[PDB]
Amino acid sequence: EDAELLVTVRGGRLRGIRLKTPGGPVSAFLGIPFAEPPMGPRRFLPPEPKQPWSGVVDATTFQSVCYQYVDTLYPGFEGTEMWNPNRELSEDCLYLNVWTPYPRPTSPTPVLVWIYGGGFYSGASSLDVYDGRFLVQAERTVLVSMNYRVGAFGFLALPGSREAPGNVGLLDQRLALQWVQENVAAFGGDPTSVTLFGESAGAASVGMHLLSPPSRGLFHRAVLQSGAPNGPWATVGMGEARRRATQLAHLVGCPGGNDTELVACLRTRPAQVLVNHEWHVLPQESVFRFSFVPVVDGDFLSDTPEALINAGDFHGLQVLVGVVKDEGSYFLVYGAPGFSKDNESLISRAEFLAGVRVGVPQVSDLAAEAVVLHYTDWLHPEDPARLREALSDVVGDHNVVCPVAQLAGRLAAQGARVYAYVFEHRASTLSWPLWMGVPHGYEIEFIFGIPLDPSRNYTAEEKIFAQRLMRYWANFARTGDPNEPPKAPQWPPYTAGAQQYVSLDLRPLEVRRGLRAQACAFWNRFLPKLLSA
Amino acid sequence: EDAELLVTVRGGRLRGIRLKTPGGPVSAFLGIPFAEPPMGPRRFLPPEPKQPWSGVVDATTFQSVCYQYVDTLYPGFEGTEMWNPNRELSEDCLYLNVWTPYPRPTSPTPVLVWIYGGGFYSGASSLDVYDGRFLVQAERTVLVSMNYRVGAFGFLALPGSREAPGNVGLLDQRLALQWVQENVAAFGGDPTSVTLFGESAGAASVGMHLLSPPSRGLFHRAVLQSGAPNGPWATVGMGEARRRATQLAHLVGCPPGNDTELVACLRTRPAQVLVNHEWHVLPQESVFRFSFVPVVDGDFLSDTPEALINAGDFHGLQVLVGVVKDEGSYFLVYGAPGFSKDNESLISRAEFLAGVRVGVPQVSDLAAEAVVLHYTDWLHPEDPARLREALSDVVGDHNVVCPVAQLAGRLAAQGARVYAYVFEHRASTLSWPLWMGVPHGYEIEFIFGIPLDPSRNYTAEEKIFAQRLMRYWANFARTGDPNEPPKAPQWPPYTAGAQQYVSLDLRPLEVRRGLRAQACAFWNRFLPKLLSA
Ligand SMILES: *[P@](C)(=O)OC1CCCCC1
Ligand SMILES: *[P@](C)(=O)OC1CCCCC1
Repeated sequence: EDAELLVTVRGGRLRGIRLKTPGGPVSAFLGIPFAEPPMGPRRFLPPEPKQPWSGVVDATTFQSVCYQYVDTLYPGFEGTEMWNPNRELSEDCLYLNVWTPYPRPTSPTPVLVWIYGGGFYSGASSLDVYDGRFLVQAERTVLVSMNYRVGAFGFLALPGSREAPGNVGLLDQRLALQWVQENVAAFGGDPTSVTLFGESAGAASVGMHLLSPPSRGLFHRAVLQSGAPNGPWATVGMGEARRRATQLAHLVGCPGGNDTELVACLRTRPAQVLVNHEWHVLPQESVFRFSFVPVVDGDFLSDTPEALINAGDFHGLQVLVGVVKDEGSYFLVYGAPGFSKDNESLISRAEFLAGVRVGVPQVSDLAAEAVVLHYTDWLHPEDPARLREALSDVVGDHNVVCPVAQLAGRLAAQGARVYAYVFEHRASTLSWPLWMGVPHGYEIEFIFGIPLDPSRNYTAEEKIFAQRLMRYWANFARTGDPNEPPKAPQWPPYTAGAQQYVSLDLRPLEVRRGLRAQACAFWNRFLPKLLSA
Repeated sequence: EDAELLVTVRGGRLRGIRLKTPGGPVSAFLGIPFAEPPMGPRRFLPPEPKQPWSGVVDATTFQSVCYQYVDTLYPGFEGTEMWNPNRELSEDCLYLNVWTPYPRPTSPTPVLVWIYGGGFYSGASSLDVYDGRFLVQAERTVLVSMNYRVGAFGFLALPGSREAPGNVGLLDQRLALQWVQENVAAFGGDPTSVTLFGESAGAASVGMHLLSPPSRGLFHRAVLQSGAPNGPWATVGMGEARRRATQLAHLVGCPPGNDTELVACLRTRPAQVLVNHEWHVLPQESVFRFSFVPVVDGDFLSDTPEALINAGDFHGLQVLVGVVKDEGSYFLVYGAPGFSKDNESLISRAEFLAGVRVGVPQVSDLAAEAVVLHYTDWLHPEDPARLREALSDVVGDHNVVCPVAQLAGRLAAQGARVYAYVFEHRASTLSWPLWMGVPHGYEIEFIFGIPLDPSRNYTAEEKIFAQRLMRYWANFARTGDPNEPPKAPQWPPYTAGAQQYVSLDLRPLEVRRGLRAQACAFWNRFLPKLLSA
């Protein structure tokens, strides 16, 4: 036996594997059960802690992907397939992964915990782009990632009911974090130095743990990549959550009490059957909108993320936030008229106006007119190229940039130390068209150091870039400050006034002001006032 | 006696006076009565044609100025005194003036008709800045200017009543235009080539004559200087007009039941006491708002000016329209918090926000916040300089630039040939502070060729500038095209798409696009929608 690959956690005995990396060996414990399988009667229920086991559990490979919709928009296309499940689909999916240096650290080392994105309807910790072996070897930290239930299985909610209270996917995340607190020391990790980081729904998830007191004690620092809990897609109201749940039940033939009977009938439905009707419960044709997301019910979230952010005391907290250069482009091909990866998507004025109602769904005609006014260049109101970028800006600002900027601003103003970035490098291996620029989710591979993989064909500069980004992230994990303890350009904190952030690209850091200040003033300050009247 | 200074019009015989000009003599006949004195029982009533007289009317000096408020903000200050009455006040004020070449033309010459501005509460044809002697000598045209009733005497309205129907000041102008048709040929003028031109309220008057069929056949071309009939200050609702008329009666000790009794009591009051209470009938503290203005009652204007503009077929119309570089600055010192001509007026954001409610009166809080959104640089939200210029822009865009832009765009799109300018020269003699830039109304002196007066201290290049401006204006009056017909840079027509206009200053013509297109999209396209819901 190899003693380095043997670890005892509270649950019992584990056996891991020795992974080869370009920089040396790392220990990996993949597919550690942290909850009882949420199958049968446990579907829609909060996760129960994994009961003790005798003997040795082989934590030697990634476990199943939580059942989810599989993207079919561009079959065979690398840009899309990379996000699809690389393991079999199963409701038995509550497992987490631990990467640690080989040999195991003798002194407590900082812990990085990854929460994948996927719009709360998809994603998995097993995706190649989330391979934590490179971070751990390069920066000498411990990395943890977990699976959490998505779609209806994770976020279907009939609020008030105990058979499906909602937010159980977030509770999956919380249980994993508690597991880290109790067990990461056995791998040489420091439970007093834990940094959460996520992207898309993962970033929104990270933010919700910040705003929920039982979660807040389980970590110390946070990184939010291209996402925020206060995004117009990240949460849903109780009434709308209930409406979507009953609509899904109705679509699959469903049909104690009313809620108990309805969930009981839902539990008899095959997992794939639920998935097949998932998208049909959205109130209108839209982009960047997901059926089953965290619900604001007074429990996990005592109030809306907006209210909690504005009323929060964030002294003693360091956060790292940021966006990619083109947050809106990716989702445009999923329904905006005239958009495709296969053409330049040079849309008309009429397609632009129609795209606005899709990109900004469920708002008044007045609100839509306000969007058009702000994003129209009235000296060139019908230029196809400008209209394409404008709609990208609309979707990107509305869903990502301005929610992130709002969070960054309020957190900084209320005690937190904040660092902000804009990721502006377009990967040489990117398979999406040029007009999409740097799309959402494409900074991740550099943060995880994927270009260091010899099997892949990134440039030497990109490998340098990846190493620099891993350094920033790890420095922040260790000290709450991405800067290194000296002749390089510095990363100034983000404040509500100066609004300074840095550009992340092959070039050295460049300090800039304002996260689309003019645009986000519309979304964060004016538009809410308009929606109230 | 000189036969050139003797003219017989329909009402009888006139005696004129020879005037001196640096380029030779001109003939002038000042203080020609065109209406019966609107005094006593004729106050508030439409003008009646001047009854024929025996003997010779002395037309060698300007007649009385119509009763009006006299500005006392900066006593002795040239910047304000130049606009104050320079003859005695009287209700017996309905006289007009004709300037002709000396000797009187023996063939039909194009006629220019000036309508003074003054916000409908002030102004006079006798002001030095409106001296027509230079235009008429240099460009060999016949210039006519008339006095019209202002304030309550011109525009007090009890809609539906015959004792005070409103818009009689506009009817004064129309009667003068009818007088021109019947008599201008006796001076050598061509009644088939009459060009209306005015500034501020004068421009708004010109626009209203454009939109009123009985006035439309009295002239052929129009020039609108820094004003439009669709400006938020240029017209008033029937209900609000009645309220203001009623409030004035109360303030001067008149009964409010009958409209008849109310007006009869008003007629007993000296002219000065009506003037003394004029400003106090405004609904709130404000800037660029005037108590008694034209009323939309279905008679003179059968609909709102904007509605008439949108429904109109304007083929066969040529209009010359334009603005000064800083339309907002002048008014700011008349009640906007923190503003004065004697200091730099570097206001705080608190004063800016307060100034917005003053500059955009009688709108909902939501409308106000929308203004604040658009005119705030959210990277520099509290910069005193930027805030001063921003509020100037608010007042200027809202009251002048955007109403003019809307007028220009709709006319051009519906058949009219439009020429647009922005006047960007600050006179060397300007007594207003430098921060005010090129204020409203200070292009007039250049158009009237006042710099050619040797006794004034304009530069040599300013004289040449004045001469070029007079040529543009006279070219337009003659041909409907300001362009010299020409290797010099051409002045292109304004269109709704290209939105081309020229800059007027010491430098040659420069063609630019957009009359503040971004800002005016807010005022003209979005804000009306917001007020509706
Ligand atoms: P988000 C709204 O979940 O979408 C992106 C998240 C990162 C991975 C690509 C999709
Ligand atoms: P208008 C809006 O009546 O303003 C006048 C103020 C005096 C100078 C001419 C324009």
